[PDB]
Amino acid sequence: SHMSTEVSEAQARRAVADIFNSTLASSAIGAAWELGALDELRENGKLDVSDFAVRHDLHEPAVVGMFTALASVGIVRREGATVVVGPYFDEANHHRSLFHWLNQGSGELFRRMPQVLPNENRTGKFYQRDAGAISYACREISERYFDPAFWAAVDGLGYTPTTVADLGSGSGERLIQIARRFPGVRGLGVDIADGAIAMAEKEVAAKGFGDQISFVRGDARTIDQVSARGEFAEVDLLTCFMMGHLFWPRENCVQTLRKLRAAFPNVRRFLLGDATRTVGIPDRELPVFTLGFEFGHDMMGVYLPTLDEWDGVFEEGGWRCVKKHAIDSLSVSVVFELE
Amino acid sequence: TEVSEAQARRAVADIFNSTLASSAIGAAWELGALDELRENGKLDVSDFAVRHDLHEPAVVGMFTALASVGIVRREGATVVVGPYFDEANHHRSLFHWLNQGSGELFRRMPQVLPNENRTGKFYQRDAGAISYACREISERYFDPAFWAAVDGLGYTPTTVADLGSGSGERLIQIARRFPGVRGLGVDIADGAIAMAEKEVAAKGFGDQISFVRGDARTIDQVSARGEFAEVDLLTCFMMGHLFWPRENCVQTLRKLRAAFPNVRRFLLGDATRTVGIPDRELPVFTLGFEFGHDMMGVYLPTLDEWDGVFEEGGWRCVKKHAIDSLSVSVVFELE
Ligand SMILES: Nc1ncnc2c1ncn2[C@@H]1O[C@H](CSCC[C@H](N)C(=O)O)[C@@H](O)[C@H]1O
Ligand SMILES: Nc1ncnc2c1ncn2[C@@H]1O[C@H](CSCC[C@H](N)C(=O)O)[C@@H](O)[C@H]1O
Ligand SMILES: C[C@@H](C(=O)C(=O)O)c1ccccc1
Ligand SMILES: C[C@@H](C(=O)C(=O)O)c1ccccc1
Ligand SMILES: O=C(O)[C@H](O)Cc1ccccc1
Ligand SMILES: O=C(O)[C@H](O)Cc1ccccc1
Ligand SMILES: [Ca+2]
Ligand SMILES: [Ca+2]
Ligand SMILES: [Ca+2]
Ligand SMILES: [Ca+2]
Ligand SMILES: [Fe+3]
Ligand SMILES: [Fe+3]
Repeated sequence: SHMSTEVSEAQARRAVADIFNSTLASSAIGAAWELGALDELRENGKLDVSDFAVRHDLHEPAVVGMFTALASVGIVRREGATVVVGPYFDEANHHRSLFHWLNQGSGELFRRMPQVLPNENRTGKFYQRDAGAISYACREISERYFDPAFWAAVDGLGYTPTTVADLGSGSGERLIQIARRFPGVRGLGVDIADGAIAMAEKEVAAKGFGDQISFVRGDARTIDQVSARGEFAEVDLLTCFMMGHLFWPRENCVQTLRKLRAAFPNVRRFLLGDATRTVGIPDRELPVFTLGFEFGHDMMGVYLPTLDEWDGVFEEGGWRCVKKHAIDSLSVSVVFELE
Repeated sequence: TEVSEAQARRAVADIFNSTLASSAIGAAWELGALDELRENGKLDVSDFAVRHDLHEPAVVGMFTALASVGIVRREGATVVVGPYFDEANHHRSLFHWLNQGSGELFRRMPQVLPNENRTGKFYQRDAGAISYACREISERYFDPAFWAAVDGLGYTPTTVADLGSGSGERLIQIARRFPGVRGLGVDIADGAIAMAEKEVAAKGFGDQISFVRGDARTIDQVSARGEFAEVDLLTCFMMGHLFWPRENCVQTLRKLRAAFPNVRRFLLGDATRTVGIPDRELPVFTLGFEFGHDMMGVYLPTLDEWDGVFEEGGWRCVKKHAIDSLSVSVVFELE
């Protein structure tokens, strides 16, 4: 019962006010997550704003602002000095990493819409995002949205692996969680990013897997041109989550898939997981993330393959898709079990 | 408090999408799209992208964000104004302010709230962007009350001073209305001064209107060549809250009094902090203005606070105008 074309002035005032306050609420979701407040509310159901502000050493006027923003749209409810969870808390909290990703992570790009859209401006470094904030968001995105299907695919391997290479390894939590499932297994993360190596080795060292899991720097689209080559022969499980769309355009994907095939010829299973572009979803029925993901990629000039485009690329890439998993529900996201 | 799981999905999806809508409104305003939709009721994105030399897929995204909350509707490459177009287009400059102007502040909420961080230049805003939005906010929301106040001055100014002069447009319009008038702008920012000097010169007012770099809070320290004595009309719009806290405001009001001994009327327009509006009934702007200033550590007075400060500050409020409707905003006529 949504799509009217004609409304009262009163309705339009309220609607436009809501969009405005949604913006502040949106940013506040990610911030309340990162400052601990969404967790207190999840656990205790309620909190005392002054008490919260003191405990965490926060400027209280601004802390009232954050909660009022959440409350302007029903995520929480304010009662005197108390904030309780509101009718929309669970959903918002479930998707809190997506909001963080939108604001804290990608705000700078969406803010500069008017500078970024002009063609004369689109070369070299023409936008900025917060790498550390994205990383922070993508850690929970990976867990909350991709783990079930990732683990489901690991359960369906039909063999117990021995050496697992992970493309776009970032934090290293993927490899680490593998280590624990398959006691003896060794691992080899790969990034095109320097602070991913360090953050990982530190986190690896921090959990007792230093002796096994090592890392490397290299663009995974040209993995043959990476000095770790020699060890790629012993690897019997490849993985690649939240970065496959970078392999594109199509022809560069084909190439990259082919080159990966040769560089890892002992790989039995290759688990590939990513979000895809949607098609034909109606403007007023777009779910969370979809618009953010697609629109931001369109602004960065980065290509986003639809799900069909992935499907029709694997053969030529030198791979066969033997199982496919739908993600709940990070737009249209998928896990492919390739071999 | 009780809703279905599907209502909840939809509402959270709307909040997410609104974020991108909010940002798009300011972009669309800036890039010509809203003006083009006011006139023709429609627009073609291919046509549009081309005319403006913009990356069309990003242009489609922009319009899909606005379509996603009913500001416009899409019919293939044909955008038609939506059910909320008039209201959104009306407040476009407020959305601009929120996102393009003040986006970096609200983005860094996690870094900006911890007291430890609250020293130095702990936040950032886009001066160019903000300035760009305040031009329209000034004209769209304050002008009616502003010109009503000028009509009922009870005299005709000979020399006007404008505090936080910005673009210089207020002084230009004053000169258009009163052709013999001398004009004087104080702004604390070299960039405003330079821009205003430009515009004033370009338009042919270089003789009448001139500018000095200054902090209106300590107006008593601004050299100005003795010209403050000749001023008989004082204007100050959209910066008065920076006089606060209260003891500072009383002081700044006494110093304005003294620096401008021949001012007959002092016209002061600002938005104020509201009280007791229920969370789910906040109108546009109110939350962003208040929340942002709390984040920046800047005091925002209520209207009653303003009313209660004038006497101790050396002035008598003789006329008050309500503004429609930029949160609770007002123009005071002081003497
Ligand atoms: N072409 C490329 N080659 C190697 N690494 C890349 C890359 N493009 C992006 N990356 C890296 O991939 C990571 C994206 S986030 C990775 C999430 C991780 N797979 C997880 O689910 O926990 C970042 O660390 C980024 O630096
Ligand atoms: N202490 C201070 N003294 C003088 N100007 C100040 C100030 N603090 C901020 N400003 C200026 O006040 C302006 C806010 S924008 C308002 C512009 C103008 N009053 C108008 O009606 O359109 C900016 O130009 C800023 O540089
Ligand atoms: C990492 C992020 C992404 O592509 C981006 O931030 O550009 C992403 C990828 C896939 C699913 C969710 C988020
Ligand atoms: C200039 C702006 C403001 O306070 C700010 O940008 O910080 C403002 C003041 C008063 C009414 C509307 C906007
Ligand atoms: O082509 C597809 O639809 C998927 O890429 C993989 C798949 C194919 C056939 C049977 C199962 C999975
Ligand atoms: O105190 C007030 O109410 C206003 O600040 C000024 C005013 C007072 C009386 C008559 C008109 C205006
Ligand atoms: Ca298919
Ligand atoms: Ca000074
Ligand atoms: Ca002087
Ligand atoms: Ca009063
Ligand atoms: Fe991406
Ligand atoms: Fe201000």
